[PDB]
Amino acid sequence: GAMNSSNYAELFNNDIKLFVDDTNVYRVTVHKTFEGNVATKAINGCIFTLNPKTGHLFLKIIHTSVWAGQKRLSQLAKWKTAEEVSALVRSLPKEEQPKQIIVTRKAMLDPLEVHMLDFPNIAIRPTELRLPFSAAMSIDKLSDVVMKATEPQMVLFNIYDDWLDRISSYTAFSRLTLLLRALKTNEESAKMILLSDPTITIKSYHLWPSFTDEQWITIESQMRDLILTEYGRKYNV
Amino acid sequence: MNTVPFTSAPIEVTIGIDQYSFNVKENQPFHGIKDIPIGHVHVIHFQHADNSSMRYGYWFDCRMGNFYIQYDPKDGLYKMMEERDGAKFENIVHNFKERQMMVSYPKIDEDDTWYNLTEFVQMDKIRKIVRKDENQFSYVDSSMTTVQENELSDPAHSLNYTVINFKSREAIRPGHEMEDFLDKSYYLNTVMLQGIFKNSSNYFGELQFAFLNAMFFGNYGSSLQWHAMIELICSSATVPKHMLDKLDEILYYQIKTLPEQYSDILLNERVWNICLYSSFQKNSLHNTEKIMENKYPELL
Ligand SMILES: NCC(=O)N1CCc2sccc2C1
Ligand SMILES: NCC(=O)N1CCc2sccc2C1
Repeated sequence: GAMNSSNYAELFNNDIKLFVDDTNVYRVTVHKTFEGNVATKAINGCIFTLNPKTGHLFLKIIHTSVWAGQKRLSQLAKWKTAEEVSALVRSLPKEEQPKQIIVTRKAMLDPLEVHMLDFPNIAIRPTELRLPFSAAMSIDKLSDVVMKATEPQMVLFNIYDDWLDRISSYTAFSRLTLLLRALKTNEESAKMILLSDPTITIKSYHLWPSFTDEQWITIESQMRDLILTEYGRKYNV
Repeated sequence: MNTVPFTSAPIEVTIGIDQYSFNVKENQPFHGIKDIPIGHVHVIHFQHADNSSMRYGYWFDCRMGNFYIQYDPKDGLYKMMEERDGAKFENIVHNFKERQMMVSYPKIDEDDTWYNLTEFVQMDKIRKIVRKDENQFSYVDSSMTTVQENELSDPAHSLNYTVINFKSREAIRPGHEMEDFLDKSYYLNTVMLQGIFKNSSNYFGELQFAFLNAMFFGNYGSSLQWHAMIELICSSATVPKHMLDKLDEILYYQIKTLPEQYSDILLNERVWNICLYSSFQKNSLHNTEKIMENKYPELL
């Protein structure tokens, strides 16, 4: 069934699973026309498909050309997402294929289910969690590769950098979701927190700074402050 | 005009014959129904006074044999049987008519309801949905499950309706996933109509049979079949214009005949609101939409 706080440890067991987020697949800017009407201009987007146990982010870049001449784009985006996820699964060796795919928005269930009719034994599931994966385009290196793409392209990232060398996948996912929740509630503050100290750097092959265990506790603490505050500044409490 | 005689009526029972129903008291001197119109299928059905559980009955066509009803005290129900000796049967029926022990099929002459509900229903097709080939007539009751139901437990006693499933490989062409799921014309016109049913008369025949089994026996699997067959047409952007015109008429008379006090269970809100207000054919069912709005504006 659906995924929630009750069955939260299942994410880190040994059954292969992928989260799919489609929030950033169809992205637009809205603007005025010379005639004073309103139009949209599409910009590049991405499918966010993540193995929560390993940190494996399969980032499929959706180039604006995929929309040319198409109608009902927000609906097509969901089916485009499902077609790409199905293609990804088919490209993996049988022993790497997921046993479950969890979608972050329920509108993806039927499109993905239909594209995966050939995989009766892969479970397609929703979730009751409010996962902050939409903030993925607030990660600078991810945003940069999406916006520079001139054609469809799949980019492979580890969203945990090297963390699994020191921490478990439960703790890494918890840190990720904390960082992304912060970025989503106050991007400017979140980012000031992460790069305030010039001496801490991001390795060329990493997404996040190289923080000591001790510096992560301070960082993680600073992110929880932000999320509480901005909830006051937003709820006057 | 043909006759379904009864040997006797040993247990108090409500008897229905097509859309009409009448009560018979325990051991009342009842010997059947006469004046049954030739040229249509018919259904004779039963609800015992003691046990309102299990409505059951028999689909039959008097052109295909001489049939009578006889209570079986071992199995505890009124059983349809065929009499092969034609001279024996005529003589029995003639004696019961002379003593006036049979009620009369009360067909108002202006009344086309039963024709409009069974227009496309054939006994030969009924018999393939209801398998029991040593009999010319077909038993149905409230509890019988459908083939697709058993896929989600006795096959001999199943209703073998055509399985329809919108998220299936039969329904969805590789590479046309979005197209075929949002517009089911392929599945309607090519898979089902051309492939399985051959023509729309056979499709409409199964649809009408499913509704009647839902309405007369409260057969839940039949109600699911009826709604699915409606939904597949309403969800197809491309449907022959004659099929849409006939569908509107079919559904009109089904909605018209439905008991008001059963509409809450026999009608699926989601299907009807989608078919009438969201689907490709939202504008194609004028008679059906008008009677639904005047008779069940609540459901909507
Ligand atoms: N340590 C290897 C690693 O992290 N990878 C490589 C394989 C894949 S597939 C998607 C992302 C990645 C990231
Ligand atoms: N429902 C009233 C009633 O008792 N009726 C009318 C219907 C039929 S059909 C044959 C006899 C009867 C007797």
